[PDB]
Amino acid sequence: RTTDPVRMYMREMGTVELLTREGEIEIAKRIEEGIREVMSAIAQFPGTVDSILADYNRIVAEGGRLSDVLSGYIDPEEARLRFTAVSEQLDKAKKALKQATAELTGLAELFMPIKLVPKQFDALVARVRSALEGVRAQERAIMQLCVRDARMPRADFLRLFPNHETDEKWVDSVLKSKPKYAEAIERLRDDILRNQQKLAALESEVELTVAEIKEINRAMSIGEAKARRAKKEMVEANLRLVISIAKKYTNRGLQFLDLIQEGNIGLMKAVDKFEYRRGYKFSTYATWWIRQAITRSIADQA
Amino acid sequence: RVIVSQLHRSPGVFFDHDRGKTHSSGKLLYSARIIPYRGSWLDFEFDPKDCVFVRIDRRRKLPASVLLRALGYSTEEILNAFYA
Amino acid sequence: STGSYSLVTQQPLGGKAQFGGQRFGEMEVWALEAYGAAYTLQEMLTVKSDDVNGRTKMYKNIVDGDHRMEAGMPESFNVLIKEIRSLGIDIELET
Amino acid sequence: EFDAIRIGLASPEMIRSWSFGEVKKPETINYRTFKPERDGLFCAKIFGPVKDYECLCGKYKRLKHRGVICEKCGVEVALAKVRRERMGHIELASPVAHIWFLKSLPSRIGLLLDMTLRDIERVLYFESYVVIDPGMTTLEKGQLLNDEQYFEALEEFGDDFDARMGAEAVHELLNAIDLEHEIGRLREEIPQTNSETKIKKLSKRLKLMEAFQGSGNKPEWMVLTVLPVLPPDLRPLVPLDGGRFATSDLNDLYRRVINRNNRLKRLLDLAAPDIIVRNEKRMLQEAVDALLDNGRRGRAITGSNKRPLKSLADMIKGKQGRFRQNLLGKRVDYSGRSVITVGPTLRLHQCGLPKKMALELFKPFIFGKLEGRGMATTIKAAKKMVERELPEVWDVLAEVIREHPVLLNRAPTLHRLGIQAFEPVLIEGKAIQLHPLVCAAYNADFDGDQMAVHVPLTLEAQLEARALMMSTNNILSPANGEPIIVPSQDVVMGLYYMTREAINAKGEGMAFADLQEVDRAYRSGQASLHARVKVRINEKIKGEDGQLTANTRIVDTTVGRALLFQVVPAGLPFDVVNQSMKKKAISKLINHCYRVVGLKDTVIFADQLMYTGFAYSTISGVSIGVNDFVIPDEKARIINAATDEVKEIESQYASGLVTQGEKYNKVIDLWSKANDEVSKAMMANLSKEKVVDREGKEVDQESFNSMYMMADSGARGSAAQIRQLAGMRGLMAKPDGSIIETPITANFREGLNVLQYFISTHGARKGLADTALKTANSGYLTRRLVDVAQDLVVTEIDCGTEHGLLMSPHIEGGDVVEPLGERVLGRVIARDVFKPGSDEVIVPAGTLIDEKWVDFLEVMSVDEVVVRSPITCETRHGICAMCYGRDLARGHRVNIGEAVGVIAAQSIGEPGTQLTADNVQVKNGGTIRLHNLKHVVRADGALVAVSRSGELAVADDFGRERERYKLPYGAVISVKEGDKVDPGAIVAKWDPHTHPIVTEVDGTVAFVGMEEGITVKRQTDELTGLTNIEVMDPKDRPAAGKDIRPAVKLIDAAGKDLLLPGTDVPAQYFLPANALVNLTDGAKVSIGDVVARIPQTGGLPRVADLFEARRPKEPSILAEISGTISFGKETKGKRRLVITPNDGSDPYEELIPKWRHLNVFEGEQVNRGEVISDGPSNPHDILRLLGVSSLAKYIVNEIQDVYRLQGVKINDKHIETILRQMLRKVEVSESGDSSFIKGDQVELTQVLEENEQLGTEDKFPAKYERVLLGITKASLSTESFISAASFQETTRVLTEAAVTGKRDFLRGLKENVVVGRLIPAGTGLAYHSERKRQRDLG
DNA sequence: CTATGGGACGATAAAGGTATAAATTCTCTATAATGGGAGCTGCTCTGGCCGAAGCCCG
RNA sequence: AUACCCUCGA
DNA sequence: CGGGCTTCGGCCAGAGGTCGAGGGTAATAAGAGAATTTATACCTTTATCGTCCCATAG
Ligand SMILES: [Mg+2]
Repeated sequence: RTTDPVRMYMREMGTVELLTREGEIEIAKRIEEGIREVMSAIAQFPGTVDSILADYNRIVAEGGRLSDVLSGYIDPEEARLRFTAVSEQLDKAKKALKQATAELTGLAELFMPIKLVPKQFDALVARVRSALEGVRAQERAIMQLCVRDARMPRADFLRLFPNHETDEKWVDSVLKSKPKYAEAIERLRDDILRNQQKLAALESEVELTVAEIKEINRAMSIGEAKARRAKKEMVEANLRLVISIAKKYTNRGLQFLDLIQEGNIGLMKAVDKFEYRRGYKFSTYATWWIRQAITRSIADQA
Repeated sequence: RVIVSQLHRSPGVFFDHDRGKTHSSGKLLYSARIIPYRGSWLDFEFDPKDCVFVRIDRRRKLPASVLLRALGYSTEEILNAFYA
Repeated sequence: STGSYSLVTQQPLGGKAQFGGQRFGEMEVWALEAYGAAYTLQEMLTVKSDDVNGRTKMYKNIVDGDHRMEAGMPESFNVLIKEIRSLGIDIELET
Repeated sequence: EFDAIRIGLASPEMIRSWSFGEVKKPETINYRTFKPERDGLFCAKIFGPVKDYECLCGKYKRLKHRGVICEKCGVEVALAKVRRERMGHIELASPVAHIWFLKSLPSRIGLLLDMTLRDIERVLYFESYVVIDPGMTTLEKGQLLNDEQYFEALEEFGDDFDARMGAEAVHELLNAIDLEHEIGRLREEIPQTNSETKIKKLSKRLKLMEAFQGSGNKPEWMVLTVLPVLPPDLRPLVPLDGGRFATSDLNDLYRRVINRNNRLKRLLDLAAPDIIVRNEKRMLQEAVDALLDNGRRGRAITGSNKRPLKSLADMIKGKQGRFRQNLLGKRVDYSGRSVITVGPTLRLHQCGLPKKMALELFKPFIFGKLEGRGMATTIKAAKKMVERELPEVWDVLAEVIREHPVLLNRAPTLHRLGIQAFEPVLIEGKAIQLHPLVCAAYNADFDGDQMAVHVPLTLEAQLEARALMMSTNNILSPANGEPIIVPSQDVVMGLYYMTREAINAKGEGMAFADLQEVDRAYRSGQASLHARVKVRINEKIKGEDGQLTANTRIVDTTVGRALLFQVVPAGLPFDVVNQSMKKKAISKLINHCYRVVGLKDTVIFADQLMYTGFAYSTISGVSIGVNDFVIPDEKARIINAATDEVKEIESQYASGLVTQGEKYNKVIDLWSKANDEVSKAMMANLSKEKVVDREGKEVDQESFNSMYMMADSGARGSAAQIRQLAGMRGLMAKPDGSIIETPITANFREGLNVLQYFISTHGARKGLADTALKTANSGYLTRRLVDVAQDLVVTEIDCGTEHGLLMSPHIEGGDVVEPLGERVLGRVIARDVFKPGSDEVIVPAGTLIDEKWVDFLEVMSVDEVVVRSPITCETRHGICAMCYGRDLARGHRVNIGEAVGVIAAQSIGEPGTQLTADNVQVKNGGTIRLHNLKHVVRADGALVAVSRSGELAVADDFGRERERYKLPYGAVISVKEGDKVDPGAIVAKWDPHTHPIVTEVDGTVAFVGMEEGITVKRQTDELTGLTNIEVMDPKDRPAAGKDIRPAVKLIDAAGKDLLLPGTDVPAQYFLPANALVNLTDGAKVSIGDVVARIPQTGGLPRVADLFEARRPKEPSILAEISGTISFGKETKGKRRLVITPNDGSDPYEELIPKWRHLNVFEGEQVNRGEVISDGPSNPHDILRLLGVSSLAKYIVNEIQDVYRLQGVKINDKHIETILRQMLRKVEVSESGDSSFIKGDQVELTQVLEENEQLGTEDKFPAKYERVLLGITKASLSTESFISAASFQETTRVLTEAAVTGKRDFLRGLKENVVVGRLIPAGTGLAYHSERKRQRDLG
């Protein structure tokens, strides 16, 4: 029944082990795989690709900088060529909106190697999750309406309604099923139908259906989860490094655990900004960020 | 300012057998204690039921056999060396 | 006679150097309680110390030459109330 | 106004209600601009404005809008005092458990979940999961799961099993308690199990659940999801000079908590891995725990210092442990101190006061008088005059001092006498002049002592000083009616020297017409101060009440006695002053004068006595010189003889004949006898060392040697110290306690050698080291005594009960320790008092016994009387004014509102610093009487008494018992009840040396089962020392002889079976191991013949043990129920002695382990009150078996023995008062209206039973058993929580009050002290009564 | 012939714009660096609290 | 004008 | 022969006089430089409130 928190931190963290630099390369490869998957998913959203074209237009019009948009691949002239190719792919896909699905798959293939600055990443994420939030809010609105007013059963709810959410087929089918609940639904036809009109407007903005958007966002979520798992493995690997470096500043007017936690935050920041093509050991780059975090934490307490 | 000289327990080994109420019995030949100039302090306690327990300065009572074995003495060599 | 008090508990400080007053600790309070003297004890633990609105009013009364001793409530009890509240356990009164 | 302060758990909603903002930033003040920052620990948005009636920007500076908050300045403009009431809150990312409800010894959060504190700690420290909402699954809600276990459970189930970790899991558990269902289930399961431990645990569970249900408290509130922050001035940063800032521990802890909370939110918002998240949650839990308390689990530390940080728990605990230094101590104004100085020109009511101290203390009074007289117009002019010390300011200072008493107290005030009011007189100097006669009460000598002076201000305060605590009012000690303002050393010496007698002196013989002529002759030098003369006097006697008879009489006395009688007031005879006037005689004279003449004449008499004592100790140039220590001449001879004896004994030991162990005792006894003989010779020489000539032939007289006077007068010194000064110092003790084999032969006049000095250093070092620990223990004991007996104040006048304690003179041993007069003086009679012949009422009813009544009782032969005691007086919440008898500080009965409990505690604890066999031989001749004896006559009339309860008394001729002795079992006594036995006779010829077994029946016994080798052994000693058989030990016997026990079957001389009365079974007592049965089996044994014979601290710790009602290591085993005792089966290892009472058989009897020797003999009356095995009694068994009055007598006698050993006299009223306070609680057996077993105040149970009698049913009344609690336990178990919280264990009592939702109605002394209200006792009683009138009656 | 409501008047303070320098927090650096250390040992008792080990026992 | 440490007096 | 059931032994908490008085000691190192917000500073626009001329009701 050890009461020392440092002791149990050592116990819980001590289960994981280090790994040689090829292991770090593999973990960075996993991170790259996840971000490539989520970016390829983003490619299947026309609004996001139009937005990246707009950011490039700012680049050309000097409204954005090279270091504020792109982050290399697996000079702006290669960027010129790649975005001209991606725009031609976009136009040829839009022209024949069957073969359009193959055109978007090629579009995802072409946009797949590209890498961008994290701010645009969060912007793309915000857009896709806002579309998801709108769809989910429409779901909740219709659900609360029908369940709490017409007493319409949850079984037929979760059987017949889902995955369409946009056409009058489900309303008419429930009406033809002829329960008293469908009779009470007739008072709520107007609001549900006008909300589904807004959903249809949102779909026509994105040119895609509910099932398609669900597939893309699910794939993006899987990629984000893969990247998160890779980062978790890497930080659990470098916990030993962070405790070893945190020894330096014990009697600096701050607790040991606060120091190691700040160093942990620094090392997660380092993982967020680490690449394997640098051909370097992790510890060299992690030391700088951990020192920055710990030193800033102690300086803030002066 | 003046540094007043300090008198303290001398480093070495000390044996205590003072009558105590801990055992609530007749008597108990109490622990044998080792005190260094600098380092950890080892105590050789004596359990009420005729057993010897050893604890470091900052630990709980442990049987002396554990320390004897950790020092490298065999579980039978130590018995022959001490009990007979 | 009167002077600066401690900032946390409004009581006179201690020791010739900070002016300061002697303390009617537990034993002297018991001694006053063994006597029937409750008004001097209450004035002693209420007016001579630990009451902001009591000290000034008592000074006024002494200067005008009347001894009324409006009681008030000691500030140390308020400090205790706020500390117990900061310990996350409620305190109130029944009015 | 307000009352009934509540305590409860803090709700998150009410925590929000308390706060005025959300503290979010760790830092406090910007280094560049020195104003508090937004959302910081000092932010103006939350806590208030830095400057009174100001804002952050200065947009509004006017003093008009005191509540409006500006637009740009959201910090509302208000008074600067508001920074003390305003608190904030911190929103925690995750809930954290409260440290107090976790780490208290009974863990409230653990008890509420029926899970051990270890498991909860495992969950909190993120070591194991816990299960919430088990649903339809194998897992249970109380089940804990490890990482692998939880992973397997999740894989197997997949859902329908909510498992969490951390304080979030505990919070999710707490709010799903459903206290109603749990209470119902636990109440249903409470009586199903008959296990005492399990029933106790479930009873505690029920208590907690009902407390939560009734108190409006919610279990989820234990884990706080939001915590407050102290207002900034209560956790201030006091800037160090030089621009540094001193940060309080509270600020550091708050900053740590804020930092960890901010880290938590910003690491969860980015989805950090689970391990680091849980580590951060653990850190936040630890930081909040360290903020709330420290050292319980983690013992958090500060930066660059090994001193731990001070949390809120240590802050509310106060300095000096739990004794609140701010709410009880509370340094005061109008005070000062200085070294004290004896003033011999002071009257008893006044004290000297230095000009500067008086001028500083009374400064506002001087200002007021200056303004009233118009001598000063502005206060600046008044300050200028008072600082210039202009000659006219001394006049106004004299006017303000004339009738304004001041308070003087010593540093340790052990009793109320340690602070008394004096009417100051201006003196020239810097020291406070004290009256010499008040030094004894203050316990203050002039070797460097200091005294604090306080100036009462209100007219109430001045009148209380003059009427209750003026020095003249308190002459008699509150501990005992004996005076305390009595002549001390020097004045006693003067009075003793004045009233001596010389065999031949100048002026002896002639007769004087008046005391005036005696003074005229002495001052003219024609007569010695002590010369046997004749003088006629005019004494006024007060023999008849209201009639003062004056008579003129010629008395043979000395000049000094006649001179001193001129001081004596006009109500006492001259015979009271005709003796040598020793210290005890003078104290008794003052006591008699107080009770005869009055108080004002008594203080005048005391002042006159002090004046004459000083004057005539100055006139007598008494002095100490090297020739005063008279060494006896026979000391050398005695020392040489003892040295020869010890040399002979040492030679004998060298020969080997004498053992070292016996030689040690022999030589110590020899040296002690030699020391006693030397001391006796020295005292006999010194006392009579005066040869004088009386007109020719030489004669002897009492010595005039100065040291002998200093001893005999009692002024200063004792015989034990002259034993060292003029005789051999005697044996001295080694540090181990063993007396050193060689003594110190030399005295202090001769001077000691180096070795003897080293031994005396052993002794003196031991004593001096013991002194400090004695003082500390006495202080702690008196603090506990005061805190346990403070609510007890006289409230009623006559409660009406007629129960009390039978008080008889204490005759333990051959001498009367305390006469009946001293025990019942100042008490009140409980029932009728009768003559030796009944039907004649002597003392009718509750008449307060006074000096006249005690003299009347002495004139008659009253021996045993019953008096009303504070252990009686069953009144509620107080004590009646009768059962507490005469006040001791005053001559009359106590008055309503006297805090006799605090006086009792002070009286007991003040003198703590002074602390650290065969036959009966009648002392004097008296008619012998028997008490509590149950024995039949022997064949020849020996009257052997086998009953253990029994005593022998020798009643005097009048009828009172002059001496009593304890008669043991099997005592042969020449019974002569009514026949006087001469002194020194041996009436009882007991000689146990063994445990004899009497044979109440007769006839030819049948020793059945006596096996020679298995049950008995016919072992005969050398030289035919015994023709008997030794019983074989049960283990030393064979395998079959172990279970066989000898039995002397009861048969008559012809073979007829006989049995003892009451029980059908014969009195066939078994013969156990180590027995002595000399009578042959089958031989007629007489009635009472011995059948079986089986051979067999002090000071402050002892009184503390008695007041705590502790249990020693080996308590005395006592009988449970009276009846027929049996034999204990030793084979099982614990003796089981079943009791079979004749009135009704109760087979229940415990088993006593044979580890301690048991002296119980089977086949006799159990006598529940009696003792089974020796040892110190356990106060409890006495209480629950003998009763309450028996426990009262035992405890009172036990404490009084310890106090009388050092000769300090304390009235028993105080010990009985503390006893009443300890016996204030009773436990219930069969409730019918309450819980089965509960510790409830006897007042509560009595009220409930009285209401139930006139209520629903008649059987609703409850039966309960009285229980005794120690002072440190009785004080903490009071109904009020504020009283207990400021005594000890503040955390435990505060958590208990929080969970129980206690309410404290301020109805005690400490409650009103801490809350600043008038004391419910003394003069505040009227205010409290009026408040009750206005509150209870609408 | 006079006091008072009504309406005209106008000097300025607040409101919003609206940039603009201060200032104050935020983000990076790429050999490698991958379980800490002071922690007392010389109280003393009492008291309570769990937890284990005998002890009846039917 | 806050906490420890040291020393000293009763 | 398992099982309540009493008892005992190890472990932790709490508490240890008061009031002085004096003295002393109290806690450190990334630069660059980019970026974002905020207090400042000048200026115009609208309302507000101090202000007085004027017709009129008695
Ligand atoms: Mg002294």
